[PDB]
Amino acid sequence: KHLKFIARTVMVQEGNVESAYRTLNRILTMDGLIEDIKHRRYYEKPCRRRQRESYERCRRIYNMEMARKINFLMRKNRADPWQGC
Amino acid sequence: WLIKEELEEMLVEKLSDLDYMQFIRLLEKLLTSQCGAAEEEFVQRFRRSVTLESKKQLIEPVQYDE
Repeated sequence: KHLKFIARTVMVQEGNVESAYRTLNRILTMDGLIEDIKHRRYYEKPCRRRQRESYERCRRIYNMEMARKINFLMRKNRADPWQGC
Repeated sequence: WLIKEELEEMLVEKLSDLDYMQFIRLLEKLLTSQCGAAEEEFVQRFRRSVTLESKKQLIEPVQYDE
C-alpha cells in the first residue's frame, strides 16, 4: 500500500554494484532486519524469545563494559618507562 | 652476549630465562646510547668473543713433478 522504490533502496554509484550491495546489507544489519528475518524463518516460542533477549542483553552489557575498560586502559599500552627496575 | 650459564657463573647465583632476558635488554639499551669509555668497559665485561671461522676453502699448495 506504500510507494515503491523508496524503502530499502540504494542507488548504485558508477556501476559499483558491490559497494551498493554492501551498503544495503549494512543498512539492513544496523536496522536489525537481517537478524529479524533469520529469526522469523522458524517460529521462536515466547520462552525461547525471552531467553534469547535476556542472553543478548547480558552479552551487550558485558561487551560494552569490556570495550570501555579496554579503551580506558589502552593508553597504558605505551612503552615501559621504568625498564630494568 | 654471554649465555645464561656464563652469567650465572659470573654472579654465583641461580637465574631464570626471563631474568637473563631482562638483563640482556638492559645491556642492549645501555649500548644504544652515547656511552662513554666506562660504560663501554662495563658492557665489554659481559661481551664474549666468538671465533668466526671462515668458510673459505683451503687452497692446496702447488707442487712440481720431475
